[PDB]
Amino acid sequence: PRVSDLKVHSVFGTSQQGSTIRELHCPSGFCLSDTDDILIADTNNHRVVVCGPPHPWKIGRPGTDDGQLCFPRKVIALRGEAVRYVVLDKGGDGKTRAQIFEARGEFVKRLNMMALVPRGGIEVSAAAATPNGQLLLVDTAGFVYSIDVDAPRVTFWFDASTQLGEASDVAMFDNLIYITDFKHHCVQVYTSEGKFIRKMGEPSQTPYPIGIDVSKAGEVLVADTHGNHLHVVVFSPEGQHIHSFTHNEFRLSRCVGLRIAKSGHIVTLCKHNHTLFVFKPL
Ligand SMILES: [Mg+2]
Ligand SMILES: [Mg+2]
Ligand SMILES: [Mg+2]
Repeated sequence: PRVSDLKVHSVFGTSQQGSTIRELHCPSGFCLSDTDDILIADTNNHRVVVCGPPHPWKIGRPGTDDGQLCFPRKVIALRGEAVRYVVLDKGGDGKTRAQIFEARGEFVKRLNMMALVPRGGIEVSAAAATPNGQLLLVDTAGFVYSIDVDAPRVTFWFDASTQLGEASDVAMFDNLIYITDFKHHCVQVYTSEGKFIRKMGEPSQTPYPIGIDVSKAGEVLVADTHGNHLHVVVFSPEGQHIHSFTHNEFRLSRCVGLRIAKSGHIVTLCKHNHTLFVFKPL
């Protein structure tokens, strides 16, 4: 039986940069919500866009005071009693800032933690939500953190730098943390105690990976645009290559992230053409 290519289902954006409520400008991250809504860190509009409703809406006003956003890069939905959103952006000191917003966009608090003001600085290369509602971060030093935003507290952290060249995305499923390695063309897999388990993929299968997610059955999906077409490569939970899907309808480059929706639709963000793309289930 034949297997289909990737096919576009829906979009947010116009394939060109803009400042209007239907457009993005150099967007740098996104997340799924508990509904069909998708939130986008719309970097050069200094806002988070919420798409999904007939009329999109936005979180934040531009700036560096509490509740304002400045070059937001990542947005993470934390599952719990109610959904809350972490936004990572640039603070007034030019360094990483983390803020918490509630489900309808109101500012809650700035996340102030020792882990966010280290001497060495913190540049976040990947962020996701853990299954239990924690914020999962990977930094450019190779440190991996799981953060309870309420205490706030680092509940666990470890050093991935022996194996990890450069993180581009991260996902957690069960007790395992999967990090796409943009430098080594593979996925690095760890336990939450920091034990390295295995790598998945290789240059011939997962070149320059930019996104990862894990399906409800534990299959690992890894996205790249090497050669200027989106590819989604599927691995079994043990790392066996299953199938590589290609998007042939049009060219894409400089994509960021990957998420599987509950319905199976596949989501990535194209920074190059300022557009979020949703594809039919694989
Ligand atoms: Mg304009
Ligand atoms: Mg225009
Ligand atoms: Mg992902």
